[PDB]
Amino acid sequence: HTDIKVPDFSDYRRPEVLDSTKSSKESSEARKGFSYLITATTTVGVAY
Amino acid sequence: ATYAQALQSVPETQVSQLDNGLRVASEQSSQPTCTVGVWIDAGSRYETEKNNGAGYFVEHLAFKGTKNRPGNALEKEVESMGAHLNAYSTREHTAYYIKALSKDLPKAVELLADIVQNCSLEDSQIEKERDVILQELQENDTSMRDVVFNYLHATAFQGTPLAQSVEGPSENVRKLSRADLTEYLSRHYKAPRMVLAAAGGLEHRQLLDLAQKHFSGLSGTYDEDAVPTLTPCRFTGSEIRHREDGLPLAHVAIAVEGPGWANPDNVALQVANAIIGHYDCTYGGGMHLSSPLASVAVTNKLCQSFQTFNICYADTGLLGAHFVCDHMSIDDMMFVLQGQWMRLCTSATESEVVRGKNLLRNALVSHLDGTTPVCEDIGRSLLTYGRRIPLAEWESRIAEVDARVVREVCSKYFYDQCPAVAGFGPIEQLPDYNRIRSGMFWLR
Amino acid sequence: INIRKTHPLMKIVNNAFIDLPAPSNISSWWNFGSLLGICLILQILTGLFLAMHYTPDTTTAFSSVTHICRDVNYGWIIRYMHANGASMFFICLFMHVGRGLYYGSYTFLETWNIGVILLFATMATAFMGYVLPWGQMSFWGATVITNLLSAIPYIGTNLVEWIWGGFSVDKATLTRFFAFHFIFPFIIAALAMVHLLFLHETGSNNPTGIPSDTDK
Amino acid sequence: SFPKYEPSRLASLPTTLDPAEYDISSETRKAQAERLAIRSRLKREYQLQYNDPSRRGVVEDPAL
Amino acid sequence: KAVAFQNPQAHVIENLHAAAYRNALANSLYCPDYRIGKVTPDELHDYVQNHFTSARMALIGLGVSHPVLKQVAEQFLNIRAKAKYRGGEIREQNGDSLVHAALVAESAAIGSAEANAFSVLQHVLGAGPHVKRGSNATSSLYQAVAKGVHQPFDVSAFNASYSDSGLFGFYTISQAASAGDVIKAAYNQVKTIAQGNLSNPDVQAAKNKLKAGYLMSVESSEGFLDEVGCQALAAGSYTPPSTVLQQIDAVADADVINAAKKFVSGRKSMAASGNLGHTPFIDEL
Amino acid sequence: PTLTARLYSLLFRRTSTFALTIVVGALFFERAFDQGADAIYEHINEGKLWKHIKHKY
Ligand code: HEM
Ligand code: HEM
Repeated sequence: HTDIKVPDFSDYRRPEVLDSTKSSKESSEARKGFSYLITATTTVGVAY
Repeated sequence: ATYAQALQSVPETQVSQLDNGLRVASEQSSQPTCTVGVWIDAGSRYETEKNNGAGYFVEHLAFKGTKNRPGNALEKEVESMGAHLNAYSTREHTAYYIKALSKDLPKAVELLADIVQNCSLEDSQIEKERDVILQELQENDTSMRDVVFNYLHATAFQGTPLAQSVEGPSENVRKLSRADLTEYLSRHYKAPRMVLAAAGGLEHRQLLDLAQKHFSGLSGTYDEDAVPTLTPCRFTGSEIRHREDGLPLAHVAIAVEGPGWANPDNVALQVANAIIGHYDCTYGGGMHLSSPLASVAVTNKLCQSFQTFNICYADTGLLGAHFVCDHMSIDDMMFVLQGQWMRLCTSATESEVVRGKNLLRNALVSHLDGTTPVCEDIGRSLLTYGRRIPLAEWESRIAEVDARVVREVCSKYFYDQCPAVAGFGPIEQLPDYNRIRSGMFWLR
Repeated sequence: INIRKTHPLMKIVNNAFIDLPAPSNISSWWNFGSLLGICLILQILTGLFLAMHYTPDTTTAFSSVTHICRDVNYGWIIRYMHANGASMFFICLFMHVGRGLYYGSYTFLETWNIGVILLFATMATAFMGYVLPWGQMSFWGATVITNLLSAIPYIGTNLVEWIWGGFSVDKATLTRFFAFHFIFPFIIAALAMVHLLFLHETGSNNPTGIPSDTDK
Repeated sequence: SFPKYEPSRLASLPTTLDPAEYDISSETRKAQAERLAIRSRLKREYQLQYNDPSRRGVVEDPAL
Repeated sequence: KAVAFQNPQAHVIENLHAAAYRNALANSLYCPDYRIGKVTPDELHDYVQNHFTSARMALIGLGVSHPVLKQVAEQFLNIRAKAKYRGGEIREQNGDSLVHAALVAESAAIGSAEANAFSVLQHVLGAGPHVKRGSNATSSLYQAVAKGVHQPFDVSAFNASYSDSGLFGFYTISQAASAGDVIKAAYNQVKTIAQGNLSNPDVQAAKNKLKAGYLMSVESSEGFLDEVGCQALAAGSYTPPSTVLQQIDAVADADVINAAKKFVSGRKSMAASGNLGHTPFIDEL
Repeated sequence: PTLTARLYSLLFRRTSTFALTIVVGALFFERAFDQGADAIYEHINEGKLWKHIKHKY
């Protein structure tokens, strides 16, 4: 059962997270903020 | 009385440096029983794909005969003087240690040196131990908690070699050659990285002299400077769900980022996991436990068990929770566990932090008793931290942590993070990933 | 544990609109149920503001509709939104009917019967509301369709005299149709809840018609 | 102290901060040995057919 | 009860104790199968008022001082048989592809040099594997059956010492259709050991084995607590462990072959469990 | 990109802070966008409305 490996998502990953060697702590706030900023602009339009 | 003054009545571990580069360290404590061990930084993280599971195989063939005392004479001397041989290996550490008596110390160190630096492999040995590891994998496919931890590391460290298993996949096990074994032995059983440490009733001079008379002559130079070097990897956050309904109970492991080692957030998150902690279904006082997760889970009959816990590796790790529960109970147990995490994130009071301090101190002192766990304390201390940390230091770091810093740290490392869910069993009711993430950040 | 599965209103709502196990491969055409619902409640709202500005009599009807479309501000978009909302209602409705015919979702029997009752109800509502403006096309469409109801022998003539409220198309016919164009969409909303009830009981339907109870 | 030098299609990645150069496995030693061997043999053939005192024409590279 | 008994060895040891004595030591630690939901608290009140008296109690303190302990003892705690051997067997046909067979005679009570002879004897015979993934170069029973049967098996001796009686024997885990070979091979080994074929450096090796085990039960404060309390109730008098080891290794193989001669002389009792299609009863031995 | 990261750290961490953020954003963009929309509508005619010839009389 130890032979469970993931198929690699290199086609799907974001350009900050295509590096499978750099850490993903200092890459977190910008990515989450960009997604939430799209949600915020949507919410602004709906509230208008 | 005077608990801090009683903590100053604890001996100190002598640290010395054998001329090959070897870290030796001793804690002369007050007992006739000794534990002498070797901690080696050769886990599974330092491997290729084709060297996967070579280290587990080495540890099998670590005790099965050498070029010096061939075949079984090692075991015969162990059972001659009544030695207690033991070994384990993790993804980041590998240790061999011996529980024995105050007087067989030169002969025990001779045994341990002949284990490490003169390990030799043979064809009957490699064939029979390949069959043995096929038996061990085929009979530990059903060790369920082990399968859950395998899935969790595999899904949280995708691509990087940290996702390798401790045993390796079957098709790297059934085709290893002696040459790759010799390469692994050559490239990771090196003098400066490893620690000889003893704990018991014995003086440091004796240990230093015996290490001088035996460990003078292992290693110190690499095969044309092919230096293994750490890579601080990346925590993905995902879910792998193994739907297999013909099982009685369902296992969930949920995990987030590890803080690392040297940061004090290590200690503060260990306080948070002292608050959350562990329940097993066989307790008394079930309706009245102070841990709120277990109180709600018992009164509403949610889970068989949980352990809510920490794991750290070099600049990384898995901070998380494990719970086992019935296939019609996973969702509400999940909900109450995220409720406990977020209640600690935004609304951490003072008395619960005091309870965390009591639990963590008692667990730390109760963990550091008995000669062999104290020797394991010293081994993992001088490997990772590079020093035996004293326990007055732990007292200082506990007393320098209050409710404010705890809710700061849990607001940093938990609140709206990207989790990893490794679920195994009957988990069709186990909620989809988006509602886990929507349950993380909470508007109320 | 959780208020979302203890409070009894939210028990029904959590087992209806939150934790509803739909299948995973819904295509574009299953949005039209929600679209029919949203068109319906927007119809109810725009009609409510229309009912606040309208005087229903054959002397006064066209005067009042003109009054709404001029003087009461934004009532021009309220009127036009009600009319074209009925139009989009029937476009979405024929799409939803065509989907239910096409993907083999018509096996769900009593759901489908409730559907046909809903279809007649929407047709009656649209007919009576289209009588309401009391113009030329309104008037002659009304007279044509009522004598079409009179085509059935021996009771249908008197039935048509009965639904007139007169011997022709009179003021009484106008207020009868005002009252029923008001009161039928509430019946439509309640029967929509019944439609959704039987659908939640029996189970939804994937595009491929495969029994899709493994990938919710 | 530094945002770790994102590369481009123009900015070459320099020799120092690879950071693949510090994970020397035995395969990289094997590859560097064989690559030096290939360069050795090609400079040998080239130098012998470069220093012939009778060789009038050009050395006529098959690579170009 | 279910959580504890999911290991097979709890059922095996309990069916051996229900096979061991004809009397109250055959009662389990655990509640029996049917009493769950039948017993009242009045037995509990009576049981505390006749067994939790001040005359029956050992209070041990570690980390405390003496007079604090003594004073709180003096303020609160001033508030106030002969099991027979049985003979026989219990077969537990269950079917887990694991024959579990424990074979036990009656040996000796606690606190005798005879009991020390039985202890050094069972370390001669077989015990817990001192090498992880080991091969047991010294456990002679494992030697004799590894000579005999080339399969997954495991053989270990067994001592249940009590204040009045005691149990000696061994314990075997094997496959279903190969268990008879294992039990016969191990028993013929015990015969040729109890004949007197047991040598002096093996005696010294087992002396060091028992000395190692006894010093290594009392490493931390928990095993230290265990030893001191069970002594201070069982005897009422502390003894240092060093002179305990002195009293241990004062014996020789005289009492060892006398006691093994008693065991082969002893009327056997046993308990088997599992898929038992090829299991020796008693009579095949 | 850190300008979006520091925007996350300032205005997207908390809930009520996020709500007050979209309040201020919707109000200011409402004002300026209605001004721009009316400007585009007058620009696309510039000679047809009632306002300019009503004040030039
Ligand atoms: C109960 C809620 C409703 C009320 C109170 C209501 C009220 C009205 C009123 C007062 C009118 C006359 C206004 C006018 O025709 O200019 C009207 C017209 C009309 N209504 Fe409704 N209505 C309602 C629901 C609906 C629904 C559900 C439909 C069908 C989708 C509908 C279809 C129509 C149509 C087709 C007209 C004629 C539009 C026109 O000729 O201008 N109404 N309604
Ligand atoms: C009053 C107008 C109607 C409304 C508001 C309405 C509303 C809905 C809604 C909300 C759904 C669920 C949509 C989904 O699950 O994707 C639905 C499903 C369905 N409706 Fe209706 N419906 C109406 C009329 C009808 C009619 C006339 C029929 C035909 C008899 C019909 C047949 C169905 C069927 C077969 C489904 C199941 C869809 C599937 O799982 O494939 N409905 N309806």
